[PDB]
Amino acid sequence: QCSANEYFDSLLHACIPCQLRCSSATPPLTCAAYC
Amino acid sequence: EVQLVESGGGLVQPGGSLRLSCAASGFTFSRYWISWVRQAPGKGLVWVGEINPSSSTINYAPSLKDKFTISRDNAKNTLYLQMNSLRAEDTAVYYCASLYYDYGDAYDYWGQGTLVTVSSASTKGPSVFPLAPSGTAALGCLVKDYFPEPVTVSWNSGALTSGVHTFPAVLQSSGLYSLSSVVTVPSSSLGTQTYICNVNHKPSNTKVDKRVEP
Amino acid sequence: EIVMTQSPATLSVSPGERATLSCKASQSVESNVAWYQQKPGQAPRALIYSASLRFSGIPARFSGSGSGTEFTLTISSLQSEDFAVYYCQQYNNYPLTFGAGTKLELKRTVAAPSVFIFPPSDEQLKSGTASVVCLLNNFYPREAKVQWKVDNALQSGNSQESVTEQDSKDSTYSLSSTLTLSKADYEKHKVYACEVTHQGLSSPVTKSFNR
Ligand SMILES: [Cu+2]
Ligand SMILES: [Cu+2]
Repeated sequence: QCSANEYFDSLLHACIPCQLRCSSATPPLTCAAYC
Repeated sequence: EVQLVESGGGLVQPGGSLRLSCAASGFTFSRYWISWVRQAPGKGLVWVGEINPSSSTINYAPSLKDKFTISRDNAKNTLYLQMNSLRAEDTAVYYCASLYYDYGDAYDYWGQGTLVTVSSASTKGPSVFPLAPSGTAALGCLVKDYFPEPVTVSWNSGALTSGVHTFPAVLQSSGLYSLSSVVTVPSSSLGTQTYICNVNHKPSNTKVDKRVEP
Repeated sequence: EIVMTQSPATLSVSPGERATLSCKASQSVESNVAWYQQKPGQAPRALIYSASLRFSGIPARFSGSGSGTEFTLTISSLQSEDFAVYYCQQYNNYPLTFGAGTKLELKRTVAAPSVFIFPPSDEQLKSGTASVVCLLNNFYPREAKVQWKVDNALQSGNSQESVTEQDSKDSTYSLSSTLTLSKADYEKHKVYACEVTHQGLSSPVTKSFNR
């Protein structure tokens, strides 16, 4: 369960911000709305 | 300082069991995932399994379903690995590790690993033999025939490290390991200095201090 | 499982230059690849966790990229402390699978080996075994030949050899070749030579001894 500005990374088992992926290469499919 | 000290683990014939402990201290062990990873001698890494904080979701590796069992005790801030019915393919250095993402940054901490040797061969200590000193000279120290690993070698209780080279162990056709430790010293430093190679073998619990001279 | 194909197996490059590794995935794992560093004797050290996102305390020179089935870690400007093994890992699908692992070595000036040969000690003769050792210390690169010739008889199949990793200071290798023989066979031949051929030797250097 992550907010609308975060995706879940199974390696760290924690919600990672989308900003770190939006402004950097192709973000995950779930962050396309936050960019 | 964060730490993940790993105890337990050593030698055991096939089919036997062996429990491992991975004690933590320095970070909230009870709020992160902690996993296991083995590394067979001279090979890559292998994901054994992981476990969540509340122990409500344990993910193993299919090929190792029945062998290993993972559990944790948050009260003692320690992870466990209960290995059952192992084989020679299950020999490796078992590391524990924990990854998380707090404070806005991603971290990762590892234990120092512990060697687990699965084999039916019996423990034997090394048989030390000197190497005859041949404008730079050279002498050594043959550590032949010993099981299991490892074996440590130093010169003069650690008072000689310039040019010392201890080569990795190599398993002979007899299932036993053998390595050499050589050193480069001035040619004229023979009739004036004394050179000793002290070999230790914690498994066999041996200790050989051999003097090398022409 | 998902096979992560990581090439090249070994890469030789000098500090300050560039290094780009590759890791191909058996099947699309999306952006869920990591990158670790492991040095001889220590545990792995993670560097990337989302194919580009870096861990804490990891210099900015480490740059990871790629998605789907092809990922590449780029070490822009190399440093002495950055020469080690590097793995790739996927965690999009269980179980988590690693890569074979590339190893970085420090490309330095060529160095010829200092050959030595140690006849078997009289202590070992009582055991009934014979181990004729031949040392090749201080040479770059690691690609060196070390043959045996018992009375000009080029041996084969009865001589192993291990090697040390790159030295901290001079980043030079050291090789030992052990010819294992029987006590009876050792005392029915007199010459035990060790022919060394390396890039740093115009002609194959050789040194032997008489029993
Ligand atoms: Cu040396
Ligand atoms: Cu013969």
